[PDB]
Amino acid sequence: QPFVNLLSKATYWWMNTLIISAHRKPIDLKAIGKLPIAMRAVTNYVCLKEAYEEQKKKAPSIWLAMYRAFGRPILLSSTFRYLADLLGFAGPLCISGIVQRVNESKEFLENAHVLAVLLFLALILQRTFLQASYYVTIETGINLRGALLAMIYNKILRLSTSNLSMGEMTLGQINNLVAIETNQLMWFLFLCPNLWAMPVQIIMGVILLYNLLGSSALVGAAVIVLLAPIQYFIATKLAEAQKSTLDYSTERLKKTNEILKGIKLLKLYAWEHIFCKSVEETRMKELSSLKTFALYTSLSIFMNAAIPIAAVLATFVTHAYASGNNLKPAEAFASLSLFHILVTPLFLLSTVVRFAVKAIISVQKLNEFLLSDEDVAIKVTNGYFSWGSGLATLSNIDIRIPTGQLTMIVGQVGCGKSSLLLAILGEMQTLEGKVYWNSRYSVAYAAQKPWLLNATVEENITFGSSFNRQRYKAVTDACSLQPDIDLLPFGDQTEIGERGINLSGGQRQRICVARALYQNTNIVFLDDPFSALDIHLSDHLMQEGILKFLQDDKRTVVLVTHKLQYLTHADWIIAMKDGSVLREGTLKDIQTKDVELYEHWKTLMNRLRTKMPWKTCWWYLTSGGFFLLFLMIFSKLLKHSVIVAIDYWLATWTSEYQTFYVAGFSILCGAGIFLCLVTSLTVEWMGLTAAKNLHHNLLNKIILGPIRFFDTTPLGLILNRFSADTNIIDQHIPPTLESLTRSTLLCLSAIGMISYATPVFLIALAPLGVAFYFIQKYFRVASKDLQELDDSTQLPLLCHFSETAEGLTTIRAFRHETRFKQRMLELTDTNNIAYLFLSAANRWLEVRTDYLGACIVLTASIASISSGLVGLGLLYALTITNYLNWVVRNLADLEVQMGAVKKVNSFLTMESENYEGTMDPSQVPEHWPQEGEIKIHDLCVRYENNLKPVLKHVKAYIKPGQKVGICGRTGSGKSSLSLAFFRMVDIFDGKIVIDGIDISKLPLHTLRSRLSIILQDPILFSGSIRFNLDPECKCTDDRLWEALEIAQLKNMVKSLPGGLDATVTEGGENFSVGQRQLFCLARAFVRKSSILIMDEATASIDMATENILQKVVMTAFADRTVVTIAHRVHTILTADLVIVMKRGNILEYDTPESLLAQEDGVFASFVRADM
Ligand SMILES: CCOc1cc(CC(=O)N[C@@H](CC(C)C)c2ccccc2N2CCCCC2)ccc1C(=O)O
Ligand SMILES: Nc1ncnc2c1ncn2[C@@H]1O[C@H](COP(=O)(O)OP(=O)(O)OP(=O)(O)O)[C@@H](O)[C@H]1O
Ligand SMILES: Nc1ncnc2c1ncn2[C@@H]1O[C@H](COP(=O)(O)OP(=O)(O)O)[C@@H](O)[C@H]1O
Ligand SMILES: [Mg+2]
Ligand SMILES: [Mg+2]
Repeated sequence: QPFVNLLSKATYWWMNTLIISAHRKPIDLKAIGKLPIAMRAVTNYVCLKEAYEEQKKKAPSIWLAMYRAFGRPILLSSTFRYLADLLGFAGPLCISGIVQRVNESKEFLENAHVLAVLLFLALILQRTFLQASYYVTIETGINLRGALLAMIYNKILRLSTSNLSMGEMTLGQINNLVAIETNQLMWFLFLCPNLWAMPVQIIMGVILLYNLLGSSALVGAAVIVLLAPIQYFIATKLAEAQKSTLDYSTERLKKTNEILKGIKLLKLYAWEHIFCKSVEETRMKELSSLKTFALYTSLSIFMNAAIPIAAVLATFVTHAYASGNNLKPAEAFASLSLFHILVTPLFLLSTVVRFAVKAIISVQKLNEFLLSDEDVAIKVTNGYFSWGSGLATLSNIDIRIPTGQLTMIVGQVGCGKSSLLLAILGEMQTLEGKVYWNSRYSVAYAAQKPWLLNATVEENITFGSSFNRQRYKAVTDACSLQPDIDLLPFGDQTEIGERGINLSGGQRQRICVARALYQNTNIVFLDDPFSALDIHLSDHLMQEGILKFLQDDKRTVVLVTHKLQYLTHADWIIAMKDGSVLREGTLKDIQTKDVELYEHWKTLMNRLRTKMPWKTCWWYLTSGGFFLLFLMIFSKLLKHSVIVAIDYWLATWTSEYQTFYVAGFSILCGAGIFLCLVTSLTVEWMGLTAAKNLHHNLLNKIILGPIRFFDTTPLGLILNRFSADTNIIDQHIPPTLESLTRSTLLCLSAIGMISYATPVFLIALAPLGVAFYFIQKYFRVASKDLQELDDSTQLPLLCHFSETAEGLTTIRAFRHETRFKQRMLELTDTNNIAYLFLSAANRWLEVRTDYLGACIVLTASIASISSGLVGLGLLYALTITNYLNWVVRNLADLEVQMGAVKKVNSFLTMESENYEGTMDPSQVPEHWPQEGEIKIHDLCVRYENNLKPVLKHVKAYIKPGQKVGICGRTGSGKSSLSLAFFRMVDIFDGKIVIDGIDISKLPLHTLRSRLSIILQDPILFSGSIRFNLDPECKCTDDRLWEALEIAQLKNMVKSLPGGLDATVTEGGENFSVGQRQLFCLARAFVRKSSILIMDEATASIDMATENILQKVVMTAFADRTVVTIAHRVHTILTADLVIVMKRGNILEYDTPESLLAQEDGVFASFVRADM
């Protein structure tokens, strides 16, 4: 009975139920059993950590720990591999025996049928052992992958966060370790038994070949063995080319992500075309590298499929012209079978050695990484904290935060404000002075830089807490997100953060503040919650979010803002400057003790089944051009015909049992070499052409789309169309298609030859055909499904790792390390289950196909028994066993990847906007905004069809060169009205007349080129400062410098390294918010347009900076007309005409003095609120 369990485990019957069935119902993690307690990431991690700790006590090297953790399975797998290899070497011997016995006490052992039965049994045993080895090694490799992921995740949680240690590039290295390093180490562990087996297989094969064919065997073995060093050389060249391609791909991906993450600015500036051209240039560089890589892949395939032919040629010619006897058929076919046996190990030994080198470097990298550095609410005495480099960033720190009372700390930009919080949390290094709390309890913390979980908004706000409707609603209302969440595609469940629907900086800050408030933890550390928020939003938030909501819960609050106007509410105040606290006390106490501090603060105030998708497959094939497809298919057909002809020529030559045969064989070998060369070249060329043709139009169409598409569709899918799908099309498909074609042709040729040799074989072909059809049918669905699960469950794993390495401070301030560890384990287990069952399906198919092939070998042999043709048939029967499962697996992979091609193709057909317009090209003036006049008539605007009109028949006219400022409550249509001039939002009724031309009829690019707009949150694109100032590069440097002076950034630019070409980090992160805003103003200036639209430009600007910016703008653009959306009404007091928007209506339209004249005026009330 237990032998039945052993057979079930050897034949992977334990998964037949989930393969034969579960094609009707898709395979889901519910269907797949949870991982056995033995293989869970927890157990593997504890084992590997125990081994590593034993080593560390002995000291530690990761290799010895890995051995002590996963030796026994690897020894078992190597034993299985050796048994499989030895049994497999019984093929050629059996063929030789059968052939010799045919056509005319150990007598029984010589009987032909006995040899046939022995061959069949040996084949089934070899395949069973080989697949058992594969599965044991795969299982051990996946266990190791789980352990390593858990280990590096624990290290990530225990990181240091100092910029000396972590800096900014370290996150990239951490993501690399989680993604590529661990996978490469896992794959080395997958393939390691090859290092044990392949050299021994080569040795045994060459020994048998010598025993069969004297010195000719030595000659052939030398020629063949020359295939290992050549393969290693070509593999090195391929690795170099693929590293270059990877670098160019990462560059292109960063450029694309920048383009489609700030698409609104590009479209408004009409820069989309320039950035797309730059991305296309990077694509051309990537395609040059990819063409080199494809050329070397073609040469690798050529060598793989040719050097064996040259070796056979040398062996047999040397035997013919050296060996006295002729070529007995048995010897010839045994030699051919041995060469077929040795072709795979030699072509793969170079790959396993390269994998071993990559694993050694990966383990060195991991070893390097693991050593990376690591009434009174709170009391600090003689605090002295350092970031790690030994320099005392904070000195003489002594604070006392009252419990249950609001505390605010104030200082200059860069006065040890944000660092003090991290020091309190322990992230900093405590040189001297202990910190004593009421060991620490969880403390809610909203980092200065907002951090967002990729999960939905509801999850981010809740953040692992007991979802309570009342508290959730109260927080969301206090945070002013109730209408903003409704705006997003899903009211309460839309994706957020990287790889989700992008949000404005204000929205991110609001989400983070909501998360901090929602938690029940008593201590709360808020760091610049108002920086991104508008003035109205901040006022609303503090009026009740801080003063009411928190005080209702009697929670200690530590708010870090430079907005002094709210100091009146502070119960305790701490002044920090130059890393030292000026004083700590109440407002009145501080003022009495420090009159100078009060004066400084006042001055600062200044006041069901899915079939194979043939259609997409055919479209991909024809993408290269019908001629290229015809050349590929015809060349492959001719190549395989010539190879079969070589084998048949050998068969006839043996049956003859000489100079006339030598010449024929040599000529056919030459033809085979040439046709292999041609076939490889053509297939790779078709692959390259298809990749280029798809990607070019893909990117062009995506950029040409409409804004709402980016507004709703998550950025994850859009950027996945370029990151993974294009990678698949460029690299994975062409190889898979080539493998499929070659394997199908070889299988068909073998079937044909076997049938020709023994036409009776066709009788047994039918049951074998049916069995193969059923195996193909069931596997091609089970695989597809399991790969779907693997990818869909591997996305969240890397998302979790990335979002953990990001915002360590939040994780360790909430003290939610354990919960995140548990989630990491629960995700890595799921991913490993999916991958493990994918490999189990592969083993299932391989074993069933190997038994099918063993049946084929048995039937072909039995037919042959009842003179060289028998040997030829047996040889091809043996090769069918090798090639059948590869046909099936390549077909499955081709289907899966053509799915990605289909996705890209569907994205290739998308809506757009009528850039052409209708106005006469000659009609437009040379300088259209010459006068700058603006006139409107009953304008009506709606963001999307069937939605509520944002603007309600607003009618307005601006005289040339006038200056008008617009204000109003949030969601009153200010931003939409500003964007109206650019037709970023559809207009139902009314029109906008500028310079006597209705914009509606103008070409979109022409309209959006001659207008200058400054968004609320400034975004600056990576590249040179010149590039940001004018990508078209059509401005003399003098204009750039004049603009920089106008922006007041001339001094900073001069201080820049290159001055005029200083490097700019992605998104303008290099500079400050004020510097970025000034640079955006300069960007607007260079356009030399007469109309400027400032949509809440100075939201993050300070009072003095805002005033100086406004005055310099007015002086510089005195002639030009400007429309400004006022962040604060006080900024637009000196305006020619004032407009206030309320619920999409311009209630007030008159001069600022006239508007202020009205009693209880809305604007007048706003001014009082600001004051
Ligand atoms: C994730 C599973 O991956 C496997 C992993 C294994 C373990 C293994 O010794 N591979 C040998 C192949 C054998 C036939 C020589 C090998 C060696 C060098 C380079 C690639 C490869 N192989 C890479 C995978 C498939 C192509 C040849 C077996 C089989 C598989 C499999 O696909 O089922
Ligand atoms: N994590 C860090 N890595 C490297 N240098 C740091 C780090 N944190 C602080 N510093 C340096 O130590 C000093 C203290 O920073 P401080 O607390 O003043 O930042 P902050 O000005 O409060 O934050 P922000 O300017 O974003 O409001 C600064 O001069 C800063 O450059
Ligand atoms: N992308 C969008 N899709 C649909 N409606 C939008 C979109 N953006 C804004 N709105 C709607 O337009 C109104 C005004 O928004 P907006 O002009 O952006 O802010 P403001 O009120 O500051 O002008 C809001 O009530 C909002 O619901
Ligand atoms: Mg800060
Ligand atoms: Mg707005």
